[PDB]
This record gives sequence, structure tokens and C-alpha cells, in this order.
Amino acid sequence: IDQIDLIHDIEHVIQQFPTVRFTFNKNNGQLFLIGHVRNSIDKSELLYKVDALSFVKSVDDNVIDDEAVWQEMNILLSKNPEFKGISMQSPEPGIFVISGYLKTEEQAACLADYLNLHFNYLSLLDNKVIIESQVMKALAGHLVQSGFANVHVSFTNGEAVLTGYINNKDADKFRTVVQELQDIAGIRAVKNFVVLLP
Repeated sequence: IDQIDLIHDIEHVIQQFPTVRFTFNKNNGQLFLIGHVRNSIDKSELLYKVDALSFVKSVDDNVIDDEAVWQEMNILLSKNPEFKGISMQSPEPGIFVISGYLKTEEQAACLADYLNLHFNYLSLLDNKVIIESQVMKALAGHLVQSGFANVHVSFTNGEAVLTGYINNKDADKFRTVVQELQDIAGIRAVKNFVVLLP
């Protein structure tokens, strides 16, 4: 008398949760599920909806809460004093992003190692982390190369600080040079205390 249409029913639910997939065993009624959701709230809504299907006897839940995964990661990072300026986020189910500032490449390498060994979703991770010594080098490089040999600089977590001396006649040039230093990935801020000589 027409059995319930199993397939249409299941798909009406799982189509609301991107990255979700399924299998059904009609001999014993077991529904298999896998994939990602943004957080524990989303996961909850999914599981109720398939549980509600007439023909579904049981559920093997292999779906991942993404939020749990990166907050856990951020805790672990914070315990390493070298990783202080670094954190992880997720913009979309099944995607992770790591960002911020480390001091040296030595510190960058430790970070990489730590993730291969200690993160299970490396295949889903975007890395955006900056190295401060590499930015600092390039800042100091560009100034001198530009003619400003008595301006010192220092970078740390997005901010660059300028001090020392320029000839009064070079104030307008110095301004454009700085606007160039800003094109470097990871510059978020600049402080100028350069003094002009008359």
C-alpha cells in the first residue's frame, strides 16, 4: 500500500545542514550520519530531525561540532608562551582558520609541528599567522633603502614604532615611505616620533 518513501524523508532533513551525509539499512532500520556543524546547537537540531523519521530505528552519529574543536585548540596554544599572540576560529562548517603574531621562525616551526601532531582537522585548516622578526627586518630594510638612516623601528603584534632624526626638508617624503611600510602583510598600526632638524 505504498511503503513510506524513505529517501525523500531523510533528504528533507539533512539538506538543511551543509556537509552532512547519510546511509540507511532497510534490513535493520539503522541510519548512519557523518559531517560538520557550526556548534553544539546545530548538532542538536540535526539529530532530533532524523530521529523523528518513521522508518529510522537507530542512529550512528559521526557529526563534528566545529566550535568545540577551535576553542579547545586556543586553550592549548595559550599554554605555550611562544604562541601568546596566536588563535584559531571557524567561519563555516568544515573550515578552520589560525591567525596572529609569533616573534621568530623558530617559534613558527614549533607551531606547525604542534598542529601536525595535535590537531585532527589539519586538512580543513587555513593558516594566517605573521612572523614579527620577518616584518621588522623588512620595515628596517625599507627605511634605510629609502634614505632614512637615523630612524629606528620596532615591530611587535601589528604595530610599528619610528624614532630618531630626519632633516626638516624630508618630512613629506617620509610620510609616503611609511604608507609603503603599511603594504606589508600584518601591519595594523604605526607610531611616528621622528624629530626634524632645522
